[PDB]
Amino acid sequence: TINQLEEDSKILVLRTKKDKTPRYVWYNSGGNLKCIDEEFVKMWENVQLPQFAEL
Amino acid sequence: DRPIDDIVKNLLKFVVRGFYGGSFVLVLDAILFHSVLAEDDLKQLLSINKTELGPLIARLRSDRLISIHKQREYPPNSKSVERVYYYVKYPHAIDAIKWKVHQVVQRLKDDLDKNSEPNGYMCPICLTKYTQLEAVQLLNFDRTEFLCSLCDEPLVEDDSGKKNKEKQDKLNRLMDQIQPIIDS
Amino acid sequence: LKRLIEYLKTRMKVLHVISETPKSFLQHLKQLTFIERKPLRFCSERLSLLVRTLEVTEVEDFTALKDIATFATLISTYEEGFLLIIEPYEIENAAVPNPIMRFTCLDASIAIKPVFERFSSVIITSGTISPLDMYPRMLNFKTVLQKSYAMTLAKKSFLPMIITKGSDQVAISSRFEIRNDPSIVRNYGSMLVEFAKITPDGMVVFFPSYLYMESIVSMWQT
Amino acid sequence: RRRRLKKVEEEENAATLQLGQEFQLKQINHQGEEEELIALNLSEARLVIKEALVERRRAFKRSETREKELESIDVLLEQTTGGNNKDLKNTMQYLTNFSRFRDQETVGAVIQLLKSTGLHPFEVAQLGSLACDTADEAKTLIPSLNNKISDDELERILKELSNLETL
Amino acid sequence: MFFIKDLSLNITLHPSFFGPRMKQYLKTKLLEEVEGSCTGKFGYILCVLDYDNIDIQRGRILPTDGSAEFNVKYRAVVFKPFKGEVVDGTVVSCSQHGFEVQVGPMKVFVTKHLMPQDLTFNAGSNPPSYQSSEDVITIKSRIRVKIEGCISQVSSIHAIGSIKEDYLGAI
Amino acid sequence: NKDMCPICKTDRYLSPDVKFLVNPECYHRICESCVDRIFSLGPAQCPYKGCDKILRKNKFKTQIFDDVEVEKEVDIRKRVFNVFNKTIDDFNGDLVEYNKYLEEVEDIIYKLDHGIDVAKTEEKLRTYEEL
Ligand SMILES: [Zn+2]
Ligand SMILES: [Zn+2]
Ligand SMILES: [Zn+2]
Repeated sequence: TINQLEEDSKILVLRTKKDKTPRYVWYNSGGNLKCIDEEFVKMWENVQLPQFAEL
Repeated sequence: DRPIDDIVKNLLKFVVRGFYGGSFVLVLDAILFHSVLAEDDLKQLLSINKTELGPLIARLRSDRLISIHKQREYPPNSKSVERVYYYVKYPHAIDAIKWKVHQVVQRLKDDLDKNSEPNGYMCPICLTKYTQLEAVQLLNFDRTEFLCSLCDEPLVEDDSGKKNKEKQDKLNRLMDQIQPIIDS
Repeated sequence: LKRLIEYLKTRMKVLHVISETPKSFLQHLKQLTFIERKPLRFCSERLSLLVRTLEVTEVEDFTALKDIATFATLISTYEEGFLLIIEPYEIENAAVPNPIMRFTCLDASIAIKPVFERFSSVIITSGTISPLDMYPRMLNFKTVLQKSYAMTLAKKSFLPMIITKGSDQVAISSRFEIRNDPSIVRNYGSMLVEFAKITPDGMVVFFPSYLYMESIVSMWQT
Repeated sequence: RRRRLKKVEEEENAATLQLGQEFQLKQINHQGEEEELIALNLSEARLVIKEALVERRRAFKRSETREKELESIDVLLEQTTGGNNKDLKNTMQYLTNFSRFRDQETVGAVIQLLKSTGLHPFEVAQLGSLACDTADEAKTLIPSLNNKISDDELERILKELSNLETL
Repeated sequence: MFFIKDLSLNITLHPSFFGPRMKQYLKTKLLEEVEGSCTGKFGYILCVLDYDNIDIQRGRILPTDGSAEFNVKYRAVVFKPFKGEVVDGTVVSCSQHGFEVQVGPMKVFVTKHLMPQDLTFNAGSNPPSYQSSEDVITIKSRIRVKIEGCISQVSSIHAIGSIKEDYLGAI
Repeated sequence: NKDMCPICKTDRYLSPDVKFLVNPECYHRICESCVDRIFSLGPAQCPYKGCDKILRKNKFKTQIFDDVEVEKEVDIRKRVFNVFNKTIDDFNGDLVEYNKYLEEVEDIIYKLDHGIDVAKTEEKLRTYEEL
């Protein structure tokens, strides 16, 4: 039930790196979790900050 | 509460759900729920190891979705440590979101423009590229094939221009996905 | 009509004040839209005929078309004594700009000239028309006699008084930029209080503008 | 003289009239004074090169149809100059093929007709070189001519260039 | 395009040519080192103008080589291509990568990506050519082409052509 | 959309460099960056889906009016009135004949706008501008 709630994006849960075992569930106050594709995620990852006070 | 606070909370939630993993979502949602949150507070709520929150907090600070305070107090047992507080700076965070998505759009335009100049060629033996401008310095005496300057091998065709429509489609799929971000 | 309205929409997207003649407006409209003055002069009549034989039940959508036809006929048949003012800001207090287009009649004698051409005997009359020689110049008409009567009274029935300062000799004025001056507002309030105490039945207080009255009454209540 | 690196500059493009810092409109000659940049059309270049070759043949001695023109300039070339004349032979052949005007009076008429316009030397040499027909074709062949010459003036000057075209 | 420019060259004379006709030897080495020589700074230099009066000043002896260095200033006709410039020419070679057009002393290679899509290679023809629905481009064919790219080395210049714009192509 | 360029998918908000470039043959909300990316190398077909008209780079211009139909109507009106410029002086004061000429001009402008008789009206326009 936690699983289909997770792909329904109704709850938030973290899983272990060895296996996808739910241990602690929260409420998804935001929207759906898979809106942004993974290559856009890395494409977002590709950029960085020069400094602080200019912006 | 305040409607602009609701909008910036949903914007931070959307960007952490989109460009970041589930543990990042949990940490930033905890920051948005409890306004300030120390390291033991994140540990108590999320059951997350110090080494596990390491990359999470490092990424969130390097993107300025959360910021840190280095205040130490004086507890009655006098076992004081320089604890750290994690909270959110709303204007710096939203300005970081604008700058990141804006310049991401900018060099996506740069990448599709670089695709939009014609493809040129590349030598499979030496794994070096040679555009059309300098391939004509490397054409043969038979005036048929471009020969490599080092390998002396006929140049093969690249694919910078066959994927221009694919890059345009990827740009479109980025934009319709980030429409809530621009509306916020 | 649609291309005229679109030309008006293009004309209102100007970030500064335009003060232009109807002849210049017609020349610009002709060079950018190919609309002449003569088809514009029949615009209201043509719209009325078209609406009549369309026999429409609802005209709430066509009220703005009446506005456009009225504007077109006015700015087409009138070129001297009129002026078009395009303002990027209708009000300066608003955050978002709201453009406005005003076709204004600068000559008050234009609307009254056919009256004096038609009627032989006109008696311009007012209780408080002064100065009398201003009006035969300001409106182009000739007057056979202009006079103001002095009322004969056994006792002086009315007391006109000009108060230039408060009770404590602080000067009083109603110019719009110092309307928030506490001394002047307090002096006006004290004046109104004393006059309300010593006036038996009624008392009418006239203010230079509604915004001035709103501000000074609100801070009087404060 | 300043010693800045000044490595940033715009790419040399014919449409923007950027021909490089040493193909500017003013050129300091060997006598020291400034002079307008001498830009030649194809027929003008052919006549200047032929005049130089016959003057050099005169100096060496003292010290028309396409078929006869090609052999005459070939004998002139081999009589005048010595080695490494592949490039010069190709220029001579190219100019005698694509030479719009034959003689000095017609070509000088082209220079004075284009100097009546008061236009850029690159642009007038392009007009004298390209065998254009219409004004819009001239504008799309030379993007440098945009917002420079009116359409009626362009079409008439190309009309008498078409009239001056011979053989 | 063809230009006329003031040019200066440092030329080296071997000591064997230190005779009474050293100026004549200087002018002849100016000829067979400048005429037809390609430089990327000043374009293809074709012919030397004003041969009767060529500016030759005093020539410095090199302190180790022993040869004389003359800074000769002269007038010459040059040919420098530029990006975005329309020139006419004739095709001299064809291939599946493209075809070269001969303008002046320079071969401009037009790639196969820079023709209209109706125009296709035909290697079965002798010579191999490019054929379309309305025209054919072969060897020794008059053709108008726009140069949209130029590379210039110290001693070589190569250009890229395209005929995808309207009112270009064969004449 | 009236705010963003659908071809390059850029909002006016984050990218203020987009402009209201259209073409007389097909009126498309397309930006200057898209125009310079596509049509600078050569003429091409309309990048918006469902349209494949050939069009040139030098024919692009900015749209004056907000309505596409009004913009194309005034452009067609210009393309008619450039060769049709008879006035009351050309008709020698014949007011009814001048009115009938204005009727014919508005008829052919409406026909070119709606494409109902585009071939015959184009033929008539050509054989009347040849004189
Ligand atoms: Zn290689
Ligand atoms: Zn665009
Ligand atoms: Zn289209």
